[PDB]
Amino acid sequence: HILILQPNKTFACQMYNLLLSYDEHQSLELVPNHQGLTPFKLAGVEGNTVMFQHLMQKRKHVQWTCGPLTSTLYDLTEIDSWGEELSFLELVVSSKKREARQILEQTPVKELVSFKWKKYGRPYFCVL
Amino acid sequence: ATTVMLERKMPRFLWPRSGICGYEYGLGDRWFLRVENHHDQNPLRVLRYVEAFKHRGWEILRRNT
Amino acid sequence: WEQYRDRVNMLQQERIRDSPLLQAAKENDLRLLKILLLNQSCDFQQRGAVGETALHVAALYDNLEAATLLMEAAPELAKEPALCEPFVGQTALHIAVMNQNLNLVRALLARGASVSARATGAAFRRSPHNLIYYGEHPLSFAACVGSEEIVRLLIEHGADIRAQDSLGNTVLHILILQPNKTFACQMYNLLLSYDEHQSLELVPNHQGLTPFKLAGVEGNTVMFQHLMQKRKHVQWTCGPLTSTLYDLTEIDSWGEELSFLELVVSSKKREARQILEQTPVKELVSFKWKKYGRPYFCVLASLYILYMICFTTCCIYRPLKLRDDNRTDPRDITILQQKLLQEAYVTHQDNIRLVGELVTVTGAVIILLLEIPDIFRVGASRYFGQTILGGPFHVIIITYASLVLLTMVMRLTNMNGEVVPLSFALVLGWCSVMYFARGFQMLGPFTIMIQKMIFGDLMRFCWLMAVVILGFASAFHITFQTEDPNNLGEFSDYPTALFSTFELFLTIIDGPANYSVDLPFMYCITYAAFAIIATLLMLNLFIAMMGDTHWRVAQERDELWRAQVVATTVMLERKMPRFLWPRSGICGYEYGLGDRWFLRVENHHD
Amino acid sequence: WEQYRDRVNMLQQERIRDSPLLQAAKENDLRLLKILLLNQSCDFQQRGAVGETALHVAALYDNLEAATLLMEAAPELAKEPALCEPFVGQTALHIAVMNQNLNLVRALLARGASVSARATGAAFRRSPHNLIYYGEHPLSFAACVGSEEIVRLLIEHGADIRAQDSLGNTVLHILILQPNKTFACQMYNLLLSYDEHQSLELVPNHQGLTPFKLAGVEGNTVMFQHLMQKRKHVQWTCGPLTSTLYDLTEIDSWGEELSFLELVVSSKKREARQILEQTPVKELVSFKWKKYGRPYFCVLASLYILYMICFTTCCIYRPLKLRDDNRTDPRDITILQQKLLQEAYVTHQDNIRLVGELVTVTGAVIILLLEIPDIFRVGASRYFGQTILGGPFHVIIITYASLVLLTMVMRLTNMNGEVVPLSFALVLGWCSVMYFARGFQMLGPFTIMIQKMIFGDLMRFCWLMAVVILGFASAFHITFQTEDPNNLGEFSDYPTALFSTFELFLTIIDGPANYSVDLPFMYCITYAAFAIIATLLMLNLFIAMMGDTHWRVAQERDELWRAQVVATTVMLERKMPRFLWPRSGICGYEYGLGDRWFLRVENHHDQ
Amino acid sequence: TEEQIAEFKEAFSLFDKDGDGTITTKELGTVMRSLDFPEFLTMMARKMEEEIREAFRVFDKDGNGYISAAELRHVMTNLGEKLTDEEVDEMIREADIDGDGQVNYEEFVQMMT
Ligand SMILES: [Ca+2]
Ligand SMILES: [Ca+2]
Ligand SMILES: [Ca+2]
Repeated sequence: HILILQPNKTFACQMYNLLLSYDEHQSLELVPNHQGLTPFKLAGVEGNTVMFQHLMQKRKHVQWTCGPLTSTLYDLTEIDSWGEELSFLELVVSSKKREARQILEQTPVKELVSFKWKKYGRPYFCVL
Repeated sequence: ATTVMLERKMPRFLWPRSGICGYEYGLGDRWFLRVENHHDQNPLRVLRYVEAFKHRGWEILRRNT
Repeated sequence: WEQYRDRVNMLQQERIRDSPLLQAAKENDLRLLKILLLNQSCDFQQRGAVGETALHVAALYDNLEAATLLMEAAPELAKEPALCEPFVGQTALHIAVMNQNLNLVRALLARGASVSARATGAAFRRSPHNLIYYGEHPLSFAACVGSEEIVRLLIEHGADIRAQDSLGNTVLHILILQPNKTFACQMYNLLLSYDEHQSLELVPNHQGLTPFKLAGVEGNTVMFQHLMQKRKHVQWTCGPLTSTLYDLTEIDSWGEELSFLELVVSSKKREARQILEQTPVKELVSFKWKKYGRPYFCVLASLYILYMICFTTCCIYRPLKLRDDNRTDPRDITILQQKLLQEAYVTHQDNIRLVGELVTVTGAVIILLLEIPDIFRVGASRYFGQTILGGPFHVIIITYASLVLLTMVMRLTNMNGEVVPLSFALVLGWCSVMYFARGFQMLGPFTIMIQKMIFGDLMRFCWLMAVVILGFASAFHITFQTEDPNNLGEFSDYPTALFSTFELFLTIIDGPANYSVDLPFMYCITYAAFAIIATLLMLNLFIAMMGDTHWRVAQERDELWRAQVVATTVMLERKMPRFLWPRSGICGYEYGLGDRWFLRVENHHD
Repeated sequence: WEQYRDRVNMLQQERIRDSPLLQAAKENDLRLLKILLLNQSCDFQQRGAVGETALHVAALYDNLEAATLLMEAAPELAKEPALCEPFVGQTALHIAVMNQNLNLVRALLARGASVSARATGAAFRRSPHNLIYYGEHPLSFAACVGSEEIVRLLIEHGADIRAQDSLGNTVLHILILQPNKTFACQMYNLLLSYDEHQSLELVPNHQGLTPFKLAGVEGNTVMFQHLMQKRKHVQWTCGPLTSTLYDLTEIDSWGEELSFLELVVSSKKREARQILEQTPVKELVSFKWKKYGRPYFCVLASLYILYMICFTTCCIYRPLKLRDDNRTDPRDITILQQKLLQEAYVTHQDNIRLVGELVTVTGAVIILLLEIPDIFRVGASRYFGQTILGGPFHVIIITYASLVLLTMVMRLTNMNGEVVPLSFALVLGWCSVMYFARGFQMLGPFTIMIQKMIFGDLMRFCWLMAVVILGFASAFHITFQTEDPNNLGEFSDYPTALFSTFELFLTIIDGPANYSVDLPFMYCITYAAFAIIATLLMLNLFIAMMGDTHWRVAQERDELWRAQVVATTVMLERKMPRFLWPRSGICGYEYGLGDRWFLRVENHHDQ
Repeated sequence: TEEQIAEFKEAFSLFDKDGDGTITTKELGTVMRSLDFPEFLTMMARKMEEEIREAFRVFDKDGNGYISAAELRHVMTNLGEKLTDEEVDEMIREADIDGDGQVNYEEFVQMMT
């Protein structure tokens, strides 16, 4: 949590991945604070997008390369939190800090919410 | 924000939850998103690293420094 | 669609997860692969369950050693394309060409996999769904990947340069349809050198488009001028300067039906307006407009103005009569009446009015007889959207001609209410002149600026205007529905009230008050609220946003107008007869060159 | 013309293609050239159809060994000029100069061709048809191409520097008339050193232009300051600073009618307008304006202000008369009447207004007498050209003076309609103040922005206006003809409806309405459509286009207004009597320097 | 240093095809035909002003070591001089040598000097 709360450094992110390597073991990442915040959600509401995509690095899985183009898949498990009451996305968009609006432009989430809009939200909004 | 508001408040009957049911594909209870990209192949970024492996605003920006 | 594509891709990954033969193939676990090859009962005809083969898998994962171990037991799979639905003609040759592994390609040719095997899958298609289009035959893949030695080897082992595709494409076409590289120019010159010889450049596509015309419509201008360099002929240098000449033979195509120039200027792609800035066509259109086009356009517009004023004075002296009946009614003033047609045609003044009307209708019919067969040639939706061609100016004039045709029919049936379509067609014919306002230099870009602007943000002002006045007009009609209309005015019923608010929003009419009589308590507050929210608030925002938009498009509109004038030029040279249009060029048959027109040009170098 | 050049070039190239001797010449077919030279019977004096030497062809294509074989065979072809219409005196000498083959030039001079031959063809002309002009001489061509050793060899073999072409081109003049090269300064210095002698710079052209005046009217300010470097004279340096002095004798143009500085400001080129920024001239015009120009301008402005008021109060008291007849008619108001002449002048007040009119007319006639002889001296189309001069300002004061001269005769003839020229002359003569705005510092560039803008985009708005407003006026007259005109107003007939649309277009008059009586059903839609296209749409677009062009233009007017004041200054000091204008300069004849006027100037700077 | 290792971070990601965190010879082999990260950081370490470093740090808003056009436009609007958006892209075309739509410290310092 305090590695998140920092002027953002890949220099610090090496220490982050280092301490994650020194995690020698339940999952340590699943800890909330007194406010109930996982460091995933803390980084999301903080929007340190370098730290966010480094957090996203192990979330990837590639599938195949094909000359100049390459397919992959993401795990959208922790990004949804539909089972929770506090969704990740509303937690992002409801914030006092400004630059959290930048984390909307991440390569997992952008096309996802755009697709979910253009299939669903625009006809319902127009008919309403 | 408008989207996630209406998608919180409207009932679930109109909406299958998005994602890819990997349990159908034996991945099991975790939903995914496949995406691809075509990139360019700039040689110059590769050349030096593999080799190691072997005008108005510009003036004022100089004045601001 | 795309969802179907990703679903069947994930199912393909399931099927590659299924069989341990293919799984050990993509893993390259050659110790276990020796066990599988030692197994007789391991069937080697087992293909990928969704339409692929094991050699395709080894070609994907580049496990060439495993591929060599596969090729002894089943070399016939090297010659086999598989039966997937988007991937129906695909062979491992295409993947090996793509991944640039010359030893793998050489081993495939060692088994003798046929180069002439062509691959036309559903994903192998020019599509917005498809991200990359690379052509059909493996030569196209070798060209777009740019491997020199591979396509050299293909030449050595077959692979005819004359290659005909679905949509009639050739290697030249897919070289044109390409994100531009200077390396593509080298590949182009290479295969042009390896061409033996009619000439291969002469062939069009299935649509009937030569690669010269394809390069013209696509505007890869480096490739364009580089292709022009072969036709460039220099004559002599002296001192600082150099006289050269060009063969303008293929650039005119006056003998053809569809010229190069009308092809280029009629395109949905934007960057083609840049390609007219190349030197020989620039000099050509400059010479051609400067010699003839501007006086013809001036005299045509002059005769149109002379038609319009005669139409106007025809519209002045309509035959009228005193109103016969009595009104029996205050708030009723209607003192005039139409004449009958037998009543009208009575005087010498009526005779000259009638011959002026005859002039108007015989000028009306020729507009239809001019432009109606032009509409069937091109797509009408393509015809109206092109602001460079003046499609919206064509929108007005056909309605003008229709209404002026209709009003005479309304007259001949003794039908009333012709004043309304006359009032329509009058102002439409007067606003018709802005098409002909193009021709001046000072006048040109201004009207296409305002034509951009009226489509630009006028609706953004208009919709908000409608809803806010729909609020306040109803508020005013409620707050004035109790008292004497003889003193208040404008708010008798709702339809005059909304029009009153429309008049008084724009500040055209002064605010309503009588200071003799008394006034209700709320209207002060409501009217002041309307005044602050409407008059100065966002009217000024319209000014500011207008200024920013003009500030941004101030660069682009001149670039548009330069294309607009030569579009006008090629239009008028299409429709005018040819004795008014002599041949622009240099008949080299006079000079023994023979049946070709050239253009000499010079300058000193910089 | 330009088209004819294409035909003659291609026909010449065809005749190049025709002669196989010329084919082997242009292609250096030296085996076949020895074969053709083995033929005695071959004519070797073959010339092209436009008239050319085979040596000219070989010099064009630099086949110099074939040229040596030809001069060995026939040297007499080397001394032949071209007989072309565009090329009436062209030799291989000019070609070998411009293509710079020094050994070939040495071979040409080895045969001894005359350097002083004159190639004065039609394409050798300062023309927009011609690309780059240089003049005639081979010396000029060696100078403009900048080869030292060629023109050194020319000096070694005669080739006198003192020469002249058509229009008085001398070598220094055409060196000035060049695009900027660093080598031009060096070659200028070289030929200046090689001049050995009145001086050679003293000669003007046929037009009467010394090369210093040519550099002034062109404004090649690097060449100007390098020429001025000789005119500089340092006096002393000490510490970080340096006092020096300049000779302003050359910059004066004292005894001439053709003054230098007015010749500078009377130019079409903008870049010569830059040359005011040089160090002697800026100090001189600043000193001369500051000591004399501003108060002399202000006193004359005050006098003209006082002159306008007498004409004003003269125009106030016209002789009037009660109307004799009876109009007997509604829409007829003619209650006053013009007064007769002999009826008028009877009081002391009549004498007052009479002498007040006499002041105006005697001012007007001397305005004419001052204005007229300026026109014949200068180009009249030029006189109305430059806004620095204020030509269109001069037009309206000419017309004002003309009308106020004219209006006396209608009184002298007792002609009716006396107000008709008078009101026009009044409103035009009040606009005669805008020239004086350039005298004030804060007021100067503002009115030239206005004068730029009224020619700039006002016509773009005006030509768009008339069509749309005419169509709507026609629609309004053929929607209000059905109705009683007393109750509607503004639309009785066609001219008043046409004018009424112009009235309420620019919101001068509130929109027409009636409460007691109803309206035509069609009128609402028409007027609403006119309102939405009219007010907020295109007027506001004119505002935005005004604002966009304001920022883009707004820089240059400052330099332009600073350019205006010195033309104002020289025109002011030129026409005044001489005792009000003393001699600027420093009379060093008192000081043993002798009859020359200098200017001391110093500058602290960094080292 | 931190922008320097930001260059090697995306470089190592360009070498790492499967994204496993290593560079194998097969990943190296696919590079040659087109012609760990602390292992890569150590290997490139032997191969390798204050105000400029201070200038870049206030410029790069997110601290990714790469200034975008929108970051530049936000600085250009913070400068106070009006410019349209096309010439801002030309400014990227002026500085981006290898063509990534980005500028590093090294493309920045060659522009300033
Ligand atoms: Ca790896
Ligand atoms: Ca950034
Ligand atoms: Ca870069």
